[PDB]
Amino acid sequence: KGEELFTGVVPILVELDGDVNGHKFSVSGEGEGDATYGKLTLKFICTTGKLPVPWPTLVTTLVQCFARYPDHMKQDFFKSAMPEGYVQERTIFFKDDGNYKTRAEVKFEGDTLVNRIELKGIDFKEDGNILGHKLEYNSSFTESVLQSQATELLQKKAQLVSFKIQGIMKRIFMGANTLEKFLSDENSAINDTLKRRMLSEFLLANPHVLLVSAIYTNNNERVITAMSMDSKIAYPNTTLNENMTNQIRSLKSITHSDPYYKEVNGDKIYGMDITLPLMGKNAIGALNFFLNIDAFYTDVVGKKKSNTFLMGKDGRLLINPNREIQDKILSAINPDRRVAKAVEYYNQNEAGTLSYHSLSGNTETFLAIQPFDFFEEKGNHWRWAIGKYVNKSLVFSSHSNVYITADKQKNGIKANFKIRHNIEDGGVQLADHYQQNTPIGDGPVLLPDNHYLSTQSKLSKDPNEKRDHMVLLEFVTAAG
Repeated sequence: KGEELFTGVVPILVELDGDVNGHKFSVSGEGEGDATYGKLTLKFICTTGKLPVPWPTLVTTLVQCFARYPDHMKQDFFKSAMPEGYVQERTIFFKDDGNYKTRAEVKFEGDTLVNRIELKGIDFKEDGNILGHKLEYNSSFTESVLQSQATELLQKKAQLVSFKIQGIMKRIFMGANTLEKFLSDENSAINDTLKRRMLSEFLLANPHVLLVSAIYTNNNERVITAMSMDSKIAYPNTTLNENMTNQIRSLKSITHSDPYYKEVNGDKIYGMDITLPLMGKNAIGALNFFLNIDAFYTDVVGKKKSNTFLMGKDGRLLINPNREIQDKILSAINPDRRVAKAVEYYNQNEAGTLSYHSLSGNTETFLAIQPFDFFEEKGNHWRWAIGKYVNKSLVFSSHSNVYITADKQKNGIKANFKIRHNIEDGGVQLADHYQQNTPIGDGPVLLPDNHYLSTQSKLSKDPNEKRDHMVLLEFVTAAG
């Protein structure tokens, strides 16, 4: 198949042997490609010293075997040939200057995908744009002064709310203590009308609790429920289940359920049940209440819409400004696998920050997460977290649509596209790309129909790298 190889993160290795008007140069590269989202993160260094040409000119040459091919896209010669290897040849003509001629072998060497390049450049003008180094590098602070301090503030705020949320729950469990004592009293003369009052007060003191129930499994098998509506307490006549009974007889310590939507009063209220056993010496019943998680909305998000969420086990979204995503796993909805670091902070109970990219588009959200236990006695199992995030638009350096057409004669594919390089204090230098891709050996390729690769590239710099270098974030999505 070939596509099977590209199912997660694959290590990238790049090697370039280069001559440009007699100027010989060598470039080595390393990184990782994930062809699920079609993301590549690569770093290149110049092993020969100073690059004779500007780094932006080498991006297209310095791995489309990845790329996010939609399902609509039948599928993808790049992958079909990867069991072995394909040859990517290009000529790149620079307007009013020389041309690059390029030959690339793209072959799996072990588990690492290795791009091995020969590059020849002739007819270039010394003191021109390329050899005279007059091109821009980046997309015309921020990550330091703003991003760090922004995330820094995020955590103090995430801690501040955390305290509050532990406050509410402290009051609720405290009320549940008093009710347990009262309800665990098996005295005949304590009528139900008086149990209903004690149930009502617990609710009245805690409006984050929708519902409460005294369940008895001893001899007078019954359930006394009070439910809090709109300034109204009512007493529904709940019936006992043979499964719920015996399970209550078996309960020994306080527990909770997984969050769910309670289908009550024609409404979907998100929450969990908290069950406390009433006594436990070989178990009169249980005090259970339904914690209304929806009621913490203003406590977590705020009175105004803000970038804050409440997170439960396995990074479930308990509270989130976007209601349509509630009760969904954070890792599930977001592609960037760096989002899994949130659930680790959660489980560790250690506050920390994490960064993740948006889909295959252009946005990086900086997240702070603040775990906390909302019930300390039992213990792991009683932990939430608050995430305060900051979404930022990611300005890319280059964009171009690589129109790829099937060949036939060479059981391969062909493509043509233009790249526009910005000049320092000036205008634009166009590079016409012409691309030929054929396989190395015998075997069935997958000759496509007619489609374009929406490539996107960001060029950053490593502050610690001591040699001429280039770091690269690419987003290669297929569409047509």
